[PDB]
Amino acid sequence: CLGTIGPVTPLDASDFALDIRMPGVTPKESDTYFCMSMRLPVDEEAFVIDFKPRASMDTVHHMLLFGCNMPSSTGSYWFCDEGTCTDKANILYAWARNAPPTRLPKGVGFRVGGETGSKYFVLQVHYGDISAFRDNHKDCSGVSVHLTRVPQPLIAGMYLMMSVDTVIPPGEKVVNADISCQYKMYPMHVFAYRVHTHHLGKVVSGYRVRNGQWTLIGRQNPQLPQAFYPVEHPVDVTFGDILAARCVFTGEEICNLYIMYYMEAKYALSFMTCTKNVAPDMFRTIPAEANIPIP
Ligand SMILES: [Cu+2]
Ligand SMILES: [Cu+2]
Ligand SMILES: [Cu+2]
Ligand SMILES: [Cu+2]
Repeated sequence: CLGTIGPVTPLDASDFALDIRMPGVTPKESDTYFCMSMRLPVDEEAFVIDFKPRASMDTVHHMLLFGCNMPSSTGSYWFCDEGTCTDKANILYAWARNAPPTRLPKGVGFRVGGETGSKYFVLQVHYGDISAFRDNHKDCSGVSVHLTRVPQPLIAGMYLMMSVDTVIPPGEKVVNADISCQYKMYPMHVFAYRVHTHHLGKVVSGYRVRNGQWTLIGRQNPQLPQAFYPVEHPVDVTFGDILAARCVFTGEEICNLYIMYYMEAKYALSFMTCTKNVAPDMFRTIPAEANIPIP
């Protein structure tokens, strides 16, 4: 794993690869999350245009890569339940064993560095079940990243919808957490999504609503591989639209929908969020499919 090629590998006059890999780490308990950081080598703005997972296709179940400015630690590596970043950890990439890859569409890149872009990458690697006879070989799992200083026409970002707090009342088998915001920027084109709960989430769905008509962004059971699922055909969201989501919870709290989009570079923002339910009555009209469980 260790056996080396430099952290930075120039590719042509304006592109370089960044190899982001665990520094020969040895998981000891099943189910461990290890984190590392890597500063961008350039101070000027640059664009992330591709990723390649380099996962121990023995023990690694999951990887996440975040962009942020303040990694939770300055150590060679650390344990993620002490944090990923102290500031907002902007998710850029997810990999899970046996999930579909989700690729950056051509002409799309995440904008990093420069004035307002992320200064660091933070890698999180989830090691699952190990054995107690493991020879303490080292693991250097991670991700290789393709960066260019060539301006991309389309800039990728994340629209994070979060529920802020419903409670699961006593005597409840089903609870809906609803989230909705108006959209008032230049168009975004949603091309992947990821859902996240901890309370036994049943199904999480996100929609664009335009003139009262709902268009599915994506729906998934939150209990399975939390990578990014591709949107069958990218959904454009424009000024006047409402983003809406419903998390369906069972008795026997947090619901996040991460919506990965691109925007025209001239008009792009790298992140947006909704933590409100501005149009709660609209949910009376929500498609029935939003309440159908995904076992
Ligand atoms: Cu995992
Ligand atoms: Cu969580
Ligand atoms: Cu709960
Ligand atoms: Cu089709």
